Formats: sequence, structure tokens, C-alpha cells
Amino acid sequence: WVLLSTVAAVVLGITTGVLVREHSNLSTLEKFYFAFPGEILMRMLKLIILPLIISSMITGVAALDSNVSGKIGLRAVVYYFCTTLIAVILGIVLVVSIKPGVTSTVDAMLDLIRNMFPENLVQACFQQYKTKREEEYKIVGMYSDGINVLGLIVFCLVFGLVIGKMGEKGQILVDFFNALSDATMKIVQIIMCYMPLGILFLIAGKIIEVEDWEIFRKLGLYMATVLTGLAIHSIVILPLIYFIVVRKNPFRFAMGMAQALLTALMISSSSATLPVTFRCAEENNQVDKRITRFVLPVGATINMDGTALYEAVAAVFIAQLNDLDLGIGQIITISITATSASIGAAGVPQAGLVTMVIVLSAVGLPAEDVTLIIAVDWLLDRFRTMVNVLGDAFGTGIVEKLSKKEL
Ligand SMILES: COCC(CCO[C@H]1CC[C@@]2(C)C(=CC[C@H]3[C@@H]4C[C@@H]5O[C@]6(CC[C@@H](C)CO6)[C@@H](C)[C@@H]5[C@@]4(C)CC[C@@H]32)C1)COC
Ligand SMILES: CC(C)CCC[C@@H](C)[C@H]1CC[C@H]2[C@@H]3CC=C4C[C@@H](O)CC[C@]4(C)[C@H]3CC[C@]12C
Ligand code: NA
Ligand code: NA
Repeated sequence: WVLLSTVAAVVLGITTGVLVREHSNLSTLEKFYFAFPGEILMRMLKLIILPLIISSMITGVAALDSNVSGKIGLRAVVYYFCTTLIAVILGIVLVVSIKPGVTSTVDAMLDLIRNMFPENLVQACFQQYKTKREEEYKIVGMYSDGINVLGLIVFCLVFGLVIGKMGEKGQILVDFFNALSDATMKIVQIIMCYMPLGILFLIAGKIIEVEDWEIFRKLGLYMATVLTGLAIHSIVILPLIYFIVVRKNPFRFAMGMAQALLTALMISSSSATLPVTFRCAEENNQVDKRITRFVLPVGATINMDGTALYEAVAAVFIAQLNDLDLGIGQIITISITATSASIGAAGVPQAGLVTMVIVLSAVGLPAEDVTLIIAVDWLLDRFRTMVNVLGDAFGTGIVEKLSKKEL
């Protein structure tokens, strides 16, 4: 029903926006009140990211440690991280070149590392460190507003690793954050019940304010940029990696999971396609059952290459829409956020919209601009899963080839 309601809200939002903007003249103040129901939605989304990031990173990282207990385990995880990072890098390259939403470097790099190690954990929830060069030059820093997503992610990564390996002593902390992540995901579900009504007034608000329909062109280019990046990563990146590691032909292997890919276009939930994905791995291809039953279940929630490439493109698109040139340090900041979003937002379909707010909040971009992304998300939702299961495809073959001795 989430897809049905989101499309209805987008359709109803456009109808309301065009009719309101043509059958009534609203003041700048009256346009602000008309978007209040959607403004309330946006501050709900920002309200939940802090518990979502902390609970999901600690539970996800601690879960990964338990899941992997051998040389086979680490190779699968290493592969997953590599593909997800590559997907993000490919997306970032396209936007700067394609430039859909258009018309110091040393200090920014150090600011990145400084923000990964915040001087206060409580302030990292609502403040970020920013340096400036002044004067024959001195560097002076200040704590501007904006949640420090990098600092929270890094600490929760270190904490999750320490808590996982503490054994029975840290079990109370694992249980505490396991329940916290479960509770926070139920709150995210409650927010997604209000999302259709909030999105209705946010799409309508964007329609009313804009006097030129050229935003449709920009949004169309963004749709192409994500589609171009998703296509390249599926036929020009993922196969060669399979080629390089697995000397066999990649398109023979990729052609072998038409059933899983087709099922990924019907249910649009990689977890729901697991039964088909297993059958393809054992029946059409030759991958030992023991390797597949480890790699694929983990990849169903860790390996999300389609989503990672989509979020990275969208975040830079929003920056260009606002004409805020993305400093390179910010460009990297989107890379770790998107990669860590695989467990940083619990890797749950409900948290698909929440991640963009996290990515936008990391780089201090208007979160309200995510409405244009949500307008066409449902068009790209089916295909993002296609790459996600596709990445889980080449992992089974790659990991088995590398870890053949262990099997
Ligand atoms: C405005 O864009 C700059 C513009 C266009 C140049 O094109 C691209 C050149 C490569 C470059 C700088 C670009 C985007 C992502 C950048 C990567 C983000 C990744 O993040 C990291 C760090 C975090 C790690 C998790 C791994 O990935 C780096 C290794 C990776 C990175 C810094 C490698 C270099 C990439 C832009 C020319 O500027 C004069
Ligand atoms: C964010 C980046 C820059 C930090 C990179 C530092 C790396 C080397 C740090 C970050 C997290 C650290 C891990 C955190 C927790 C544990 C559990 C402990 O029982 C053994 C050491 C071990 C496994 C640490 C090893 C060093 C480690 C991997
Ligand atoms: Na990946
Ligand atoms: Na996947």
C-alpha cells in the first residue's frame, strides 16, 4: 500500500499544486502555511534519524561480527563493501559530468577526519565542526549546527565492534540496541503512515512556487543519470569484476538469473526474492550450497548497490538544484554515508526515504528538497532492487572461486 499511497499523493499533489496556483493567488506567507502538513513530515523524518543511526549501526555491526566467523565470511563482506563503494563512486562521477540540476580542498579533507572523531558525543548529535583559513595564515574552527552523521556512524561502528566481541558481558548492550533498533523501525513505520499526506502538500508546494516548468527537465535528467549509472554498474562494472576474479563469461552468469531478476521486478524486495535466488544459484549455475546459503542471506540486507548509487546521485542533484557547489570534502562525505546506509538505516524498505534525509542532513542540504526525489522514486524502485540482487549474484560466484579451498 506504500507504493499505492505514494503515487496517489504525488498525483494528488500535482493536481492540487497546479489547480491552486491557477485558481487562486496566494501570498508568500500563505504559501508557507499551505505546506505546513509537509513541513511537519520533514521534522518527523529528522527526529528519527538520530536513534535510527545509533541503533542500526550498533546492531548491524555487532550482527556482522557474529555472522562472519571464518575466512569465507570476511571475503564475502569485503566483496560486499567493495561493490557498494564502487556503485557510489560511479554515481558521483556522472552527476558532476552530466550536471542534471544546473541552470580549500585541503581544509575540507581535514574537516572530514575531524568530524569522524567528534570531541563530544552529545554535541555530535546536533553539531558539526567547520574550519576556516584566516589571518601569513591561521586556521580557526567552529561548531556549526547540523547533526554529525559521520561522527555518529564511526563511533557506533567502533562501539558495535567492541560490544560484539565482549561476549556475554556485552549481551545486555546488544539486547538494548537490538530492541532500540526494532522500536525505532516501528516508529519509522508510524511516520510512513503520515508520509502520503505530508508528501501531498510538499509536491503541491513545489508546484505552486515554481513558475517555470524547466524543473521537469532537470528532474528528467536526474532520472536518466540514475538510470545511466545503474545500467553501467550492471553491465560494465559488476561483470568485469566477475570476469577479473571469475575467468568465466559474466553474461552467461548474469543471464542465468533472469528468474531472480524478473522476480526482483515483481516483488521489488530483495529479501522476498531469496527463494528464487537460491534456486538459480544451485540449479542453473554451479555454486556449492554452503557458500550460497551464507553469501545470499547476508547480501539480502548488506549488499544494496542499486540504492547506494541512487542516493549518491540524488544528494548531489539536490545540491545542484540549490546551486550550492558541492565541495570535494562534502562529495566524500556522501560516499561514507551512502555506504554505511546499508546498515546505517537498518537496510529496510521502510527506511528508503529516511536514508536520503540522512544523506542530505550529513552535507547540510535542505531536506525538504527530497520531494522531487520521492516523485520519481517509485519509477526507480523496481530497478534499484534489480542491481541489488544482481550484486548478490556475482558475489556468490566470486566468493566461491576465491574460497574454493575452504569449501
Ligand atoms: C566537483 O567534482 C570534482 C570535479 C570532477 C572530478 O571528477 C571526479 C574525480 C574523482 C573524484 C574526486 C570524484 C568524485 C568522487 C571521489 C571519490 C569519493 C570516494 O570517497 C572515498 C573516501 C571514503 C572512503 C570510504 C572511500 O572512498 C575516496 C577513496 C573516493 C574518491 C575521493 C576518489 C576520487 C573521486 C570527482 C573536478 O574538481 C576539480
Ligand atoms: C574510521 C576509520 C578512519 C578508523 C580506522 C581505524 C581502524 C584500524 C579501527 C576502527 C575500529 C577498530 C576496531 C574496533 C573494535 C575492535 C574490537 C576489539 O576487541 C579488537 C580491536 C577492534 C577490531 C578494533 C581494531 C582497529 C579498528 C578496526
Ligand atoms: Na555493493
Ligand atoms: Na543485494
